[PDB]
Amino acid sequence: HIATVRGLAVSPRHPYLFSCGEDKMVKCWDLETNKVIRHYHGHLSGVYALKLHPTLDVLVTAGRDAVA
Amino acid sequence: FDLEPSRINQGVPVWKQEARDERNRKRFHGAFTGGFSAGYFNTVGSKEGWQPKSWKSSRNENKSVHGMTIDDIMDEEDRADQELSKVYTSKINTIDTSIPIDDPLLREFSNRDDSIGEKMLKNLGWNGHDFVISPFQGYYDDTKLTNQAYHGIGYQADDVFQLERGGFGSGVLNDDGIEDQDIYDLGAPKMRYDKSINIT
Amino acid sequence: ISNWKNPKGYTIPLDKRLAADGRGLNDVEINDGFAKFSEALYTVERQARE
Amino acid sequence: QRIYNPYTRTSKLINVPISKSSAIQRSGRAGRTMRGKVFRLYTEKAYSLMKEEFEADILNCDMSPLVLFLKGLGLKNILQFPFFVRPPTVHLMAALEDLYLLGVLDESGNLTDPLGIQISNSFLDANISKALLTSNQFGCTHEILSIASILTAGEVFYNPTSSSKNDAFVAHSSFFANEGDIITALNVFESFVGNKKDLQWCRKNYLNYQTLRQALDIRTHLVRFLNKFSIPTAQRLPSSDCSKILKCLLDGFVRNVAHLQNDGSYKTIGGKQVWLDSSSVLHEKKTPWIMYSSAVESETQIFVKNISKIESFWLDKYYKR
Amino acid sequence: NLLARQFEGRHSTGVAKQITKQRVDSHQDLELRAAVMNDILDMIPEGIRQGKSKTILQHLSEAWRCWKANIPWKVPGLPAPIENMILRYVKSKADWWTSVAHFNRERIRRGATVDKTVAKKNLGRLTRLWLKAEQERQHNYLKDGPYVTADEAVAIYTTFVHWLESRRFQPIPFPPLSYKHDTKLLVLALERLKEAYSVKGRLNQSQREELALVEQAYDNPHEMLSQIKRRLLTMRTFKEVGIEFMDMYSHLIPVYSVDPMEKICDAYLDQYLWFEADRRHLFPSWVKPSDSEPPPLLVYKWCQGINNLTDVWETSNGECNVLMETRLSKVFEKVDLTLLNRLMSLLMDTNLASYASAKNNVVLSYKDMSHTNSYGLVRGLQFSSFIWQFYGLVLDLLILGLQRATEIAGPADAPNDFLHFKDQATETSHPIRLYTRYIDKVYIMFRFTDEESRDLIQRFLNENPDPTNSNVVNYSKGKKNCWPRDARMRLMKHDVNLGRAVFWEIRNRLPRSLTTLEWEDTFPSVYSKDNPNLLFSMTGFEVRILPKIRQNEEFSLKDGVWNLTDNRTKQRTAQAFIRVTEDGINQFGNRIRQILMSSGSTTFTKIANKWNTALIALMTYYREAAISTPELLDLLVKCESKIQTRVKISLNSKMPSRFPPAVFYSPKELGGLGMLSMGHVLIPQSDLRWSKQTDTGITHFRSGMTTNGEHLIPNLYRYIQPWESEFIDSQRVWAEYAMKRQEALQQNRRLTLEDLEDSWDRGIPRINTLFQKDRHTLAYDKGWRVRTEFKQYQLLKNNPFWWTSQRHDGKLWQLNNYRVDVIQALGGVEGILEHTMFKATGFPSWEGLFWEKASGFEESMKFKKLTNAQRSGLNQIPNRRFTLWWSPTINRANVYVGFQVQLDLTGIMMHGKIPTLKISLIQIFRSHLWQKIHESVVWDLCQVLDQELESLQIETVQKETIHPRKSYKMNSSCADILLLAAYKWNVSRPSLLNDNRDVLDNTTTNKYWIDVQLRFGDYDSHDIERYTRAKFLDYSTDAQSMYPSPTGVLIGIDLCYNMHSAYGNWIPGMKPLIQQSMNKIMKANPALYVLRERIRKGLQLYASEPQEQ
Amino acid sequence: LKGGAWKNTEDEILKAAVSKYGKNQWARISSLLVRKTPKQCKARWYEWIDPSIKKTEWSREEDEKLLHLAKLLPTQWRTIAPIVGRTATQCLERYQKLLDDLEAKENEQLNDPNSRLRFGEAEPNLETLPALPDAIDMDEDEKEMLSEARARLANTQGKKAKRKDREKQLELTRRLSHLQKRREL
RNA sequence: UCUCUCUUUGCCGGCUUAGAUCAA
RNA sequence: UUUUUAUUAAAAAAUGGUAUGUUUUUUUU
Repeated sequence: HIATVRGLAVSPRHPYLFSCGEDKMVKCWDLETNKVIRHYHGHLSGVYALKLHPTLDVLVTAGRDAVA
Repeated sequence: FDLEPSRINQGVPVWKQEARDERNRKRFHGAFTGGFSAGYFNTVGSKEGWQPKSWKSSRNENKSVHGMTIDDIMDEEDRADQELSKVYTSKINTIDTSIPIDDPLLREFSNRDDSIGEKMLKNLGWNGHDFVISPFQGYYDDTKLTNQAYHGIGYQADDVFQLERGGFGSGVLNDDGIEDQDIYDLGAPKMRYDKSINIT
Repeated sequence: ISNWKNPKGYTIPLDKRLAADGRGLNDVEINDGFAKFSEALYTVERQARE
Repeated sequence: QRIYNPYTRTSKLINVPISKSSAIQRSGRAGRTMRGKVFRLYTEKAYSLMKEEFEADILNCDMSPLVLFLKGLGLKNILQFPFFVRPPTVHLMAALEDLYLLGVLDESGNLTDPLGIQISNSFLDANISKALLTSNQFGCTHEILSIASILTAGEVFYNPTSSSKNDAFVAHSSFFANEGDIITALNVFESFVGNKKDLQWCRKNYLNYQTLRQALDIRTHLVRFLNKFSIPTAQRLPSSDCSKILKCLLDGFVRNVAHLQNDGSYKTIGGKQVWLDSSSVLHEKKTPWIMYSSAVESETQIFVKNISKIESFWLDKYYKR
Repeated sequence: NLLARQFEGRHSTGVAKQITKQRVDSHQDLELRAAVMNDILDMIPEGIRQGKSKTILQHLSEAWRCWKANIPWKVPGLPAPIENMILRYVKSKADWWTSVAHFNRERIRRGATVDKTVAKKNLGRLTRLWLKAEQERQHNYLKDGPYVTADEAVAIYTTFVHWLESRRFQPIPFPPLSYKHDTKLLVLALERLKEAYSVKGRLNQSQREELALVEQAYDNPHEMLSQIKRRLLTMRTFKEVGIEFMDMYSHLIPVYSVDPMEKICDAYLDQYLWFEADRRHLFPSWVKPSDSEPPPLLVYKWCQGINNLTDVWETSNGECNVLMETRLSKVFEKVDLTLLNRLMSLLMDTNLASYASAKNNVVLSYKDMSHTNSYGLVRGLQFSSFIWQFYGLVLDLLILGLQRATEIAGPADAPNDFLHFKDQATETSHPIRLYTRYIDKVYIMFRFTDEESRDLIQRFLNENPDPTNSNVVNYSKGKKNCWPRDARMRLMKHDVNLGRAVFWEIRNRLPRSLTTLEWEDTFPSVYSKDNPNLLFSMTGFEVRILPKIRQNEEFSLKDGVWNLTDNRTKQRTAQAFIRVTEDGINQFGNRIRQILMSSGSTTFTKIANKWNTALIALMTYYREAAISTPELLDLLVKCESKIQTRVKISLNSKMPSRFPPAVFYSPKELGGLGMLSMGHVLIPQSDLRWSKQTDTGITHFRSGMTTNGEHLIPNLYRYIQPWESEFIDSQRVWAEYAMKRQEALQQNRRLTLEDLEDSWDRGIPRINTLFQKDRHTLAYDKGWRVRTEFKQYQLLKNNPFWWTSQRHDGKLWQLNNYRVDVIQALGGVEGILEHTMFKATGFPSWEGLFWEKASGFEESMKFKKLTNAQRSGLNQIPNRRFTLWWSPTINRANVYVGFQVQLDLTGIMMHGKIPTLKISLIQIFRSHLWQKIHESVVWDLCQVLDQELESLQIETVQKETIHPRKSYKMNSSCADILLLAAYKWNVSRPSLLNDNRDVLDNTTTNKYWIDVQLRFGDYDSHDIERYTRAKFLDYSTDAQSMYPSPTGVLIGIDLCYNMHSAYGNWIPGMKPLIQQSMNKIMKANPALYVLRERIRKGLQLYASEPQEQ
Repeated sequence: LKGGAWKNTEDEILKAAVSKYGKNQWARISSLLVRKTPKQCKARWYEWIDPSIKKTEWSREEDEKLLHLAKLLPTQWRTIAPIVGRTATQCLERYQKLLDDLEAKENEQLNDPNSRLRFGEAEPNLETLPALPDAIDMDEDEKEMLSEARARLANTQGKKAKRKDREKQLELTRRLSHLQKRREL
């Protein structure tokens, strides 16, 4: 991460660990290899929260751009 | 050509003089003048162009086809430096100038550079035998003594306080230092070295 | 009021500029060991010289 | 004081301990009205060593005018003249070789043609008089006459030390000649009489009127001098080509030529390294060939005055004949 | 994507932009500001006039700036919650700042970065951090009192007084008004101040003031002496001292800038004190450096002095030798100024002592930061060298004790030698055999018996019990890993305990208030029956002494192995294996690194001079040590390669074909860079399995820098005499000089030169220094080596030769055969000039020519203020001259890759881009030169035909009006001058202008034409004979041909090498006419002439010294 | 050349420049004074000018504090000064005055300044001296520098903000000309 | 209740190596 | 005791050096 990390979430159905930070990018860490595999890009500013949907394969992030 | 407005310089000597302006603009031009562009616009050609003149030779029509001359192919810088680079002849100035003769030893061995002036002295009937000198020459010695250094008349001064390969350049703005001297040194053979030393 | 910059002119009187520092809060006192140190040094100097 | 160097044709202002006579005069200057005391900043032992009396200016000036005088009187051998103190022979020989290369003296050392005697009749130096006397062949004596009058009278421009320096520069800014100070001086002299001799105009343009009047008297007397030889003095060049005026000058300043070096200095024809004075207009123009009149030498740089540009082929054609 | 952007638009709105290491700070600022606004909006209750965010942000920024400058930032009216929140966020930002500083400094030290900006930024951050720590330390010193207690101070003063009275020391007096040597000390001080500056125009205000004051002192000295004495007697408060750090990329050197007049006074006091102390024998011969030897001779003197101890290598009865190297950890920082003043009053006058003590209590200021120095010692003062040298003589008496110090130093009237004793009774009566303090490093040699060692170990273990045998885990902190094991120290339990015990005892000998010894800086090496090699590191050298007794092995007596003789038996007893410390290798690497990134590295000549100076400063200090170290060989290869790569990159092409070694290594006077070479050598290799455990023979060689072709670039080390040979020759020469001086004194003669011509420049103090013009002033310049070494804390420029002074030691290296040897290696002058544009200049012979360093136009603008682009161009001009000089080799045909593009309106073929060469070639042809030359050559050709207008083929002769674009087009060529015959002739195969045994009766031809085309040859292909032959066989044989006649004549002109030739069918009369006419043409054309002079002016290559001269 | 004696006008311009600029822009302040350098301006501000300096007569409590400190830390005036409350030069001069006064009172009833007597008097440090009183016509270059300083202190508005307002004025003039042309048509 | 005046009157560009430098 | 073999590279764009901003009407009644 380039800047402060502001949100983590360990998926209970995948061996993943999603993280977000004030550096505007959301990362998907593969916990089987401890390496970043996915990048989620659209965010105009820092990201302050990260949550994972309990059932679907979808995640929600909300940040300073007044948009979730 | 109006020599441009001359009031821009005023006083303000070298280290505050803005920059040279070719066309009242701050910009250099020419490869060896500091500009990042040379020629017309980084190119050999010119604004108008250039064409050879018509040729016809029939042992009477080539007579109108004359030869080629120096000026017809040069430009303003080239002519300027052609005028700058013309230095020759001289002759007469060198024969009657410099140091003709002086002191008895030089009269014997050194050729009298006066030359025609020796005949002129024949006109004056010099007949000096022993030459005659004037106290101005003692003042001419003052040309090789001092100009004083703001000291008093009786001031004896001190002896410890008086003091007096090539290639491309490192850059005129890049200065000098311990770095820029000749690593290969063989100068100062003996003039800086004594020939003997007192032992006692 | 900053000791470094102000984009506009806004001249500030010396009383305000002086009052804006923590110089007073930082105390200025000297330890008591300096006295004993200096007296011992002076005494030994005198004794050694004599 | 001033000392002239014949080997280099320069003059330098050097410091010299005063003579004994000067010390007595300085001591006695105080005490005119009441009793006074002098404090000479040295010891009597220092006084014991200085030379008693300062040498004469006949032994400390240019003797080229002197040789003309004796040759005009008819003295073949200069040694026959009763000098109070014998002048240095090498200086006399420098003057004689200068006069010979100038043409006023022949191979035998006698005055050459009407040129030599006519030069002898002139009050000015032989170098400056040559241009006037040869101007008759070209019918342009007038501008050379003005040049000579300006040169002998002195500096015709005034340089204030206050903020008026910019005002003086702008006042001269109308009369900056591309060809040097000499033609600048010619333009100033021509327009000076064209402004009704207005003293307020001279003040406004920072021009020394006194020098110009003295030049007027000099030129009038030189007009009488030329008329002594029945030379008309109504000759003017109707064309703008100052080239033949420059031919006459180059005939008058044959020795005083120099060309620019890469280092910013100039090589005199005699192989001397000189620097241009800051006063002259052509301070940084980098003129390829230059011609001067007077040289003043400082402890490090030899400075030239009366700067005027020239072209090489004039010099080549003049030297070849 | 391109077509979509063409038919759609930018679609720039709504796109994000990642943070890319340049926006990191400016985005971190946005996030912090937003967070502070959020907290502000929260902690303010309802209805409290929320319009206060901007002012609080201004307060936060001011707090951050105050923290950076170490200022309290205490604001009167600020409410408590706002103040607390601001403090919290400021602490967050400060921790981020410090973490980044730590990370970047570690990265810089490793060598991972080359940014100039990053290095400058990190230097600023570390300067601020260190100043904050130092200010806190001074505040704590005032708070917590003098750390040295009264008892310690009294004991130190008493022991120093007793030591001084034991030697009958006479205190230094105040310099009287009638002092004989005042002018000499003054002139020495003025010269050392002037050595800093030069004739350059980079002198700032302070430097200009210094130069003015120095000139005034030279012009009028006596009031300057009076002023100096007046300030010594009266002045006690001094101006502030600027402080800054000089980046070595592995540690930071603090540089103190002092006021000019105070610098003059300090320099005079320095000179006077050092001269007086040497006369009165204040320093007892173990303080180093000294004027006697350079550091390498000091290392040699310890090898010899260790070897000359009585029964030093014998270990039959369990005796042990411990050679403990150590550094007094933080000793400059702990110089109590009042105790220092009281101590200094013993040595000198009370006025001088007061001046020197009050000079150290100054105000140090870096930018907006500032603090008063009241505890430490400021090393930037001129006399700080003397001040440290006697405070460290005090520590010597603490470590040694008065009795052992008296035994070692000897009587005051008859002092001992460096490492020699009066007799064996005193030498063997104490375990301490040798002692030497090198500024702040201490080297002690211990010689224990069995009982002494066992008692010391028992005492050490009584207080420091070792139940788990942990004394072996961390003994050598990787220090001696350079040596192959079986040559390191063997970690035997008894030897390890002995080394640690010695360190423990010596450390306990020193009070903690004024110094300490760190185990991480100390390595005590033990020699005993278990381990045979004594190991130590002095200055930059790593030394290993192996006595002949313990050798039991045969090795080649390398150049880097010193033979230690024994003065009792006059035979070699031990060998010292010398190599460069890892610190020295890192230091050289960092020096090259800072050469590469600096302001002056723009010009090729400057970087070549930088490299030469650094290489000389290395190879002349570590003469044969740098050879025995296999790491320096590869480092030298790597760093020389990157020095060349800088030049390659500045020309925008790093192809190895374009840059043969002649470009870099040919001497400066031939147009090359004049680079010295030391990395063109084979690096020895041995099996790595048995390399870390034994010294195995060299079985293989790995190549160093590669020279394309067969070139043997000479080595720099082969022209430097190794240190051991120089020392042996020095001893011999000084002994013979002493005998010759004695035999000249016994009679009434005067010792003269030409009596010493054999040993003229021999001896470490060169014999030349005896017959020197300035040898009477130098008899008063004393303590100069310490002063030269300490000069690193005063000037921001690194001194390469800090260990020697040419005035006192003489020129210790004479590198002049390198020029002639490298000219021969590159192929001689003709072989070197084959690569250049020398022939294009048309100069007849090379002997007279010379280069002009400056163009005058450069000189004019060297002071005028210029824009950055104009300064860039002024710096680029010499690079352009250099590229034009080496055009034939840089613009060569045999390249690996590169698009073949022709220069417009020109026949020059350019491979690659190389903008510098292109702009130079444009300038050389700034008008339509190429085509003008072609026309002026055909014109001069027609005129000579108008002369011989009556011959064969004179029936028709016409030169066509060619197409304008024929001169510079080599796809094909249209016609030129035409010849048709009135009769029929017999001709044979076209031939060159060289054969007289030519048959011309093979074929029957009638007509011919003559044409000329211009070529700008390169180094690889410039033989114009083959060029014209192939060109004629191609253009004539081509099916389409605008040449009327079936056969004809072709002539070629090589503009780069001004050669010429021809290939065509011949008729008698025609061939002799061209043979006679071409030569007259090629010295007379306006076109060729103007080309030659415009090239000459571009090169600044002038003719011989003025033909008038 | 550079330096001098800090005429009263220079001191006053220094005070005004510190008012307008701050204590961390000494080069910018020294641009106002042609005859002085940034080091000199900073030295004068921190040694004489700033209001924190107590130029009043010496109270008895601070005098005994000075005596005690000068005994404790021989020399070392830069550290004695903060504890005493005065500047280092003030403390040194006061101590010297006390010693000289004690010697003078000693002479009535009966330290070796002879060492200080053998040479000339102590040359006063330029930055610590009181400013020279100004003459009625204090030459004329000072008027020039005063005029430049007055223009400097109130200029404000940045440097290149003078382009936008001028451009707005020119646009207003050109639109007024266009409208006037339309109405005269 | 108008008019005038005064007074009380809580009140409404950022970052970095101070970015880096500086003699008529 | 006889013999060996080992071969990095490599050029283009923008920074970077002829800034930029301005600029012509068909209805009144």
